[PDB]
Amino acid sequence: LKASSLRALKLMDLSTTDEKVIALCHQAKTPVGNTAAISVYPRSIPIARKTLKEQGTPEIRIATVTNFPHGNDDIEIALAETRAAIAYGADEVDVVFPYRALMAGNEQVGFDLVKACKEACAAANVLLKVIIETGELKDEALIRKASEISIKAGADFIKTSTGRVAVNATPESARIMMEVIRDMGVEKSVGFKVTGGVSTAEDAQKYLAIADELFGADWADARHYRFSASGLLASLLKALGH
Ligand SMILES: *C/C=C/c1ccc(Cl)cc1
Repeated sequence: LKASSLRALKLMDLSTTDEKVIALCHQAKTPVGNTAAISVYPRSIPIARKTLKEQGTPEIRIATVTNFPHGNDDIEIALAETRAAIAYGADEVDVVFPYRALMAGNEQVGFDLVKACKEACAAANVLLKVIIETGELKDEALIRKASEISIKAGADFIKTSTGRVAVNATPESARIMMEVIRDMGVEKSVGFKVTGGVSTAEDAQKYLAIADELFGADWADARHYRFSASGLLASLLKALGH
């Protein structure tokens, strides 16, 4: 549990005014190590970057969100937001997939939206995570389909949830998404991010165990696995004696 907690902490995209962003940056530099990233809205990226540099943790990544949390199907808007995130200085952009469009039978727009965002990101050496909103898709077949489309369009990560709807990650939706990664043969190039549904250290251990069982215990490094959830960092630190 201590070993799993330390591992999970170093895979966290930590999310919470400039004062609150600065405090977030401070909290990411924990007594047992740095989180993988902090996650902020685009406008907060410059002050976050300044703070991370000033505290001597320039390798903590800055992730942000676009097309968020709605997952609308206007590609030009999602692309504009993604380009702005890049311009602000993001290391990673988590875009919301147009899941409502998929539920209405339109697979193509999801492909096109992800691909457009990925092209912009790749040009700037920025990682793209795609949020498929498993809690709105609900159905296993639709979760697989959104995952497949996202990967085909060049997602660097597939992410469960925005954290802004009633139902976020579950172990089953995590398993389904990681099975897609495995089944498609893309475990080298595509990571998985769990958002929500991971309150405690014990929860984090269970989610890591799924990855370990599917891929082997070395797979879930920071390029391949991330966590974000309210309260999780505090629970991990408690498990570790802080
Ligand atoms: C998946 C990322 C969610 C999120 C929400 C809110 C902020 Cl500020 C950043 C990231």
